[PDB]
Amino acid sequence: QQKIKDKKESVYFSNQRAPLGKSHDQTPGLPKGLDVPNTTFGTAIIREL
Amino acid sequence: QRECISVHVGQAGVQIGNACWELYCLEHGIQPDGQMPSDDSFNTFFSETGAGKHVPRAVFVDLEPTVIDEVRTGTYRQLFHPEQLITGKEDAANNYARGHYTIGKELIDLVLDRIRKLADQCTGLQGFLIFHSFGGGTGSGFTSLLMERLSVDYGKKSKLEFSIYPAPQVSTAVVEPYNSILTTHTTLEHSDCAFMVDNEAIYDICRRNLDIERPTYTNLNRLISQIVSSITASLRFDGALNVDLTEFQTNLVPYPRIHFPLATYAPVISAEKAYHEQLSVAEITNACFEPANQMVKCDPRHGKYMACCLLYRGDVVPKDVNAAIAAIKTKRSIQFVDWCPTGFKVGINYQPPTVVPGDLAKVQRAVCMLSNTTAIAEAWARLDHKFDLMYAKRAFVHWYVGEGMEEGEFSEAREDMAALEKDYEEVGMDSVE
Amino acid sequence: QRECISVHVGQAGVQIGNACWELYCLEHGIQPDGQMPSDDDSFNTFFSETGAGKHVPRAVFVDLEPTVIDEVRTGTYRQLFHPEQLITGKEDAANNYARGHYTIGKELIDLVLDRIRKLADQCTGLQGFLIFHSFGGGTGSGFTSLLMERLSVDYGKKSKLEFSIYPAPQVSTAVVEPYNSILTTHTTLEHSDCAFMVDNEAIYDICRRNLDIERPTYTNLNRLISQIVSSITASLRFDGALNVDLTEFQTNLVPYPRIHFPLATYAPVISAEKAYHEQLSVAEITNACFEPANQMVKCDPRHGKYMACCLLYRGDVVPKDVNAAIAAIKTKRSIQFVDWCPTGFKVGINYQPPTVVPGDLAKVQRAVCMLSNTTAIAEAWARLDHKFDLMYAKRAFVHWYVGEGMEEGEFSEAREDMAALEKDYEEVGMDSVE
Amino acid sequence: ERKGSLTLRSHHKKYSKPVLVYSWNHDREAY
Amino acid sequence: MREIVHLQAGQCGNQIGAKFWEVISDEHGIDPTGTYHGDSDLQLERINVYYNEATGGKYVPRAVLVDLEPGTMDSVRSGPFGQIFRPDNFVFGQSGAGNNWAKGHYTEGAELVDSVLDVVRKEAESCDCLQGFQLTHSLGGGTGSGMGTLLISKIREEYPDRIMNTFSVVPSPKVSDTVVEPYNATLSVHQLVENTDETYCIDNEALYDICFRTLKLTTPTYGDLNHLVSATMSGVTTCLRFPGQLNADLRKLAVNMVPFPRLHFFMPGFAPLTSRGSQQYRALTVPELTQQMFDAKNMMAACDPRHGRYLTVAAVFRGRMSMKEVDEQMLNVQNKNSSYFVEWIPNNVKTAVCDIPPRGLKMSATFIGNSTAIQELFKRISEQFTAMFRRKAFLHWYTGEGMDEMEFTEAESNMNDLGNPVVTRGAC
Ligand SMILES: Nc1nc2c(ncn2[C@@H]2O[C@H](COP(=O)(O)OP(=O)(O)OP(=O)(O)O)[C@@H](O)[C@H]2O)c(=O)[nH]1
Ligand SMILES: Nc1nc2c(ncn2[C@@H]2O[C@H](COP(=O)(O)OP(=O)(O)OP(=O)(O)O)[C@@H](O)[C@H]2O)c(=O)[nH]1
Ligand SMILES: Nc1nc2c(ncn2[C@@H]2O[C@H](COP(=O)(O)OP(=O)(O)O)[C@@H](O)[C@H]2O)c(=O)[nH]1
Repeated sequence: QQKIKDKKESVYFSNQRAPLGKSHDQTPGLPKGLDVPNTTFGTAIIREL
Repeated sequence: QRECISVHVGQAGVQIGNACWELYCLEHGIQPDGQMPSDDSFNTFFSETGAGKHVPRAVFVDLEPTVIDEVRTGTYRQLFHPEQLITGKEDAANNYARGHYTIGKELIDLVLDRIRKLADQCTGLQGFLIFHSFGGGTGSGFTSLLMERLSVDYGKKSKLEFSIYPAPQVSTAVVEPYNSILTTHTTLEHSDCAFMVDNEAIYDICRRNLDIERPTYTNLNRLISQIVSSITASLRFDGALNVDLTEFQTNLVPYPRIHFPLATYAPVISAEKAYHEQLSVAEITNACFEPANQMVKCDPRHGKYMACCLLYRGDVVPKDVNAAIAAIKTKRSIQFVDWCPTGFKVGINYQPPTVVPGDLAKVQRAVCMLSNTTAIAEAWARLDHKFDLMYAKRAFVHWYVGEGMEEGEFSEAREDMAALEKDYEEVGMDSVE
Repeated sequence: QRECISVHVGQAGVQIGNACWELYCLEHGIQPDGQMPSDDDSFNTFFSETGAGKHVPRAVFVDLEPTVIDEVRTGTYRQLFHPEQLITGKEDAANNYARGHYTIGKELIDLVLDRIRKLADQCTGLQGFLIFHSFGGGTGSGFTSLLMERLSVDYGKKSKLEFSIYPAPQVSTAVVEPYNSILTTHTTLEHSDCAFMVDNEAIYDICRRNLDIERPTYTNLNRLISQIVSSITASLRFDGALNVDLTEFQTNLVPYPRIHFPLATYAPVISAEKAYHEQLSVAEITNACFEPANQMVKCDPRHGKYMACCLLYRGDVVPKDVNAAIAAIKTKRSIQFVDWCPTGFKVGINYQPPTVVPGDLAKVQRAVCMLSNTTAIAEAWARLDHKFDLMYAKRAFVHWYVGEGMEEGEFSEAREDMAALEKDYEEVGMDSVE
Repeated sequence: ERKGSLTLRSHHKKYSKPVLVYSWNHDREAY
Repeated sequence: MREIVHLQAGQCGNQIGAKFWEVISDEHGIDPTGTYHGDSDLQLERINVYYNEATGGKYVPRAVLVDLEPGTMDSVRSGPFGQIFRPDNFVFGQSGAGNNWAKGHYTEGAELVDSVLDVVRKEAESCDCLQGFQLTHSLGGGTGSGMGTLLISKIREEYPDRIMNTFSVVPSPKVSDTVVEPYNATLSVHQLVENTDETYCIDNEALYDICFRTLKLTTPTYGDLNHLVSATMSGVTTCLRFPGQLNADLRKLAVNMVPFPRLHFFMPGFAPLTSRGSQQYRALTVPELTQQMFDAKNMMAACDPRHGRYLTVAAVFRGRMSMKEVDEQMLNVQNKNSSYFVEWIPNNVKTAVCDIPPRGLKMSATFIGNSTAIQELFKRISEQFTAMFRRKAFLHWYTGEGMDEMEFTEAESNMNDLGNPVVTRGAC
């Protein structure tokens, strides 16, 4: 817990834009409820007829 | 039926295999234990025994412990057959002499016996994918010995290499020019196709396109694992242009010696960078030929592409690729050699790329671009210069010559690479006759 | 089909485009987020169709300094712009044209052109480029010139218009506007096919004497500029009786290959509790265009001859009260023309009424932005010329440029090209006697 | 290396009733 | 009756033939289960041209499916009309062709060709009056190019009096789907030119020009492309399959479109082709059928008819139709663009009318052209071969499988000995 509170006090820094094994704590740059593991990306193919 | 055998040598080879197999289990549906939670797509890389407990076709051999012990102690302990995991008791210690001559013989019979045993339950064998670097002593000398003995025993089979190219600016060792020069001199006559992968370029693409300022080798190996799964996708699922390893061999290399392609991957894009793109086939084709998604740090416009093999994976219409290659072949930044009017080998698979819990994104499309080009000549020549300056006054030669290697192997390797540079220049020169 | 790419450079260009894209997102049905709320093709010009309808724009926002684009990426419209169409620098151009063209800037021009390449690749018919620069700083002058050069080299023959903020006749903000403006005009006079100007003090006056606000600020100015830009590009977006295109502007407004400098004049600038009392008919709003106080540049047009005007009516404008009003303006003897150009007043009419941002402008059913090429702007060019002469009489502020790496002699050909522009303006202003 | 049905052969095919064979006249005679 | 033995070589040939046994199966009313569920009694009268029968009314195709890799085979079995073929006829082999004509013709291709000939001997001895063999294959790549031309050689050697039809796809100028397509196409055509009687060169770029310009589609798939192939590849054998006035079998198609034995390369074309956006505005009649035939957009070979003179035109029409229209319209064509038809062959245009249109249409037609325009394709492939053969490139696997230097030069000389007669006809 001393390490958990240490990193909670330390998440005010450049640590949030350079996480040790992550990217950005990506969530504020997506829609609110989105389910990032789901929702395949890009434009799908419509395939009319 | 259409299977391939994976070999993993060295620290790099073992952790690349770790990433590749944790990708393959998620790709198929196999849990880390081995039981699939519940039809024939598995058969290429995963063998099947009683009580449905699917096992990889991989030989993990490394001459020093604790790295295989991570594998056989961690979560994927119950997936691998422990007699595949081959451990020595002495680290090769960045010496090709210790990789090829002294501690290669106590373990080469065991690893070849296991390779033969996996060849036994293989009806039509397509070939080998051997995973290493050009760095440490294990992944240099032991893979040189493996390519020699495998060319001896399975000479008609296709043998392909996944080699971590030594980083041209940082390095992780000071004898990397020696080790790389020796392993490529002794695998040039036996390797059929050697996919180069760098570390500098994967750091750069992880900072630019993956948006991680703090990446580790887990992320690095996950990107390389996506490359391996992308080229070995037609052997696994069905597709439009079902491509083969022998077809890779006949397309990616014109001459008997010019067999060092470069691998690139498109959608390397990282969640809050792809909701704003259509991810259409044209722009994901352009991303391969842009000079920043190259995964080997050599500049393409200072050279000419010999042959490009494009591997489209997922929902790809078979003819936006036609429009994209048509758009590419009119441009001037991408230059082809004059003796190769044809330039492309297109393969299309209908399986979308899976996402590992981690860095990359759930994209409906992907493409792996394997290019044989002349631009790798500068990459070879700079380490040839590095060899010449380090060898001009006999640095680090005493370990190599005193462990059992003769002196003349260094000179033979240097002359072989002078010949290789001369070949690159002769091929890159245009026609006047 | 009918799309064009917007490049927004400098702090002025970035803020102008902030209020701009603020206007266009409410022009169409696009949220601050980007999806259309709840449940035809007008979005295509300025927005794309990335899957499940996210609608990312076609802007490539550049700044050689931080914090200005960082407010955009951490405020309101932070979800709508792509993170890599907003490129930032780690230093400042610092009012130094040499530090917009050389030193800082050449490390970033590669990434800027690469993003421009990607957006151009995802376009079928790329109608043109729209550069929003400022003529006053370093970021909007030197990087603008470098951009103009490389854009002209790689994407040739395509229309490329600048919507710039011309330096004030007396007011200004900085001290090196003469140097910066003359230098970038010299560099970008032979590549930019056309360039409209607006002036800060003129917007101040038009917002103090029509908008009834006695204390406007940059947001208040930028909303009117956004309305001008939207009236220019609304015909490329919606349907009307006489559709006008970017290439059609590029041919109609510019007589000579060097004289490519029109001035904007937006009309109905009425102020909410003044708008219910006029008829707001077509004749009087045309009179408001050609009246020399609604001009968006502080340059008196009575000191000169009009060369070509493009009127862009939007709203429920009947096609031929335009005819009556243009004939009425033609008959007046103080709005004078060059004798060699009888056809002067160009009609574009759009069935799109103006859309009001919460702010100063009112609900108007008719609006125009009159675009005047005239030889009156030779006086403003001459006063900036005289400022440069007083500047360079004793080599003030030259040490920064020279110690950067700009050659000492470049001021001389900048001065010579400005003298050439003065001579071309005075030669095209004269009456034909042969 | 023969595989089942490729050892067994014939020199004449048998056809169903609504098939125009050579002996269409010959069997349609005797129907 | 006259049976037509069908042969599939290569992945391209297998998928094209799979769409063939889609299209003619639901033309002839054969369901996926193998029974007969039709509507008319006329559609079983010539069922003994593509389907052998088994016990209980199981109509099995007389198609021998050949591939060097057993994955396209499993794809065909898992396809819609997969459980229709003979299970013994799925002649596979656990090996790798690897897009090498040497590895398809002088190697395990020549090891599997014996079993392939055994099952073709099966299907040709169980007959009475055999007319021809059709092979679907790809000139580029292997398997279809490798064992395909080998199959042509052995089949024509051991039955020398039957028609050979080769529905072959050719490389396009815009792209290439394999970097050894020039080599494979040269070695394939060198064996095709003193063997076969009718070839059909079908180009993918021409297919996309058809699909994008005329059909107005945005996402054409391989089912789309091979269905366009299968339309003509069904339409050519329709006077032999269904009654009509001026019935013309494949053999007199051969004698009418072959003036000289080398010049037998054809450009196909199917032309009741309507976009869905213009189907309701279409006015389907024989004059517009010919006007959509002869424009330079609907031939499936990517080579331009405006750059040469036609030697022979053939039109197999399907549908109940008045042929005073047909006669006057083809005469209006022959006297309209007269310089694009050869003067030394008066009435170089053939007409064959079947009463029964394909299902879903009233009015259809397939167009077969023997013209000078194949010269452009031949010279392009010859230029690619000279460019990549001058510096010995992509060639050591060709040598290492048991080849010689002289075979490539003989193939190139045979390409030029094809180019010479097709340019002598351009200047008479
Ligand atoms: N993907 C991946 N690559 C690695 C990893 N570790 C090392 N490498 C690469 O391998 C090079 C040096 O390690 P190796 O060549 O694999 O060393 P080795 O083959 O195990 O031989 P020894 O050093 O004697 O143990 C480095 O330059 C890296 O580029 C890893 O953990 N993951
Ligand atoms: N309309 C509008 N004009 C502005 C704005 N900011 C600056 N300007 C004009 O631009 C001139 C100088 O600003 P810029 O040219 O944008 O300065 P810069 O691009 O930040 O360049 P540096 O100062 O070197 O960083 C001023 O005289 C203003 O007239 C703005 O936010 N809106
Ligand atoms: N029309 C059509 N052409 C195809 C299809 N599949 C592949 N092709 C063509 O076949 C060529 C490559 O096939 P190939 O390498 O010869 O397959 P292989 O014979 O098994 O080696 C490509 O150029 C494709 O254009 C298909 O389903 N339909």
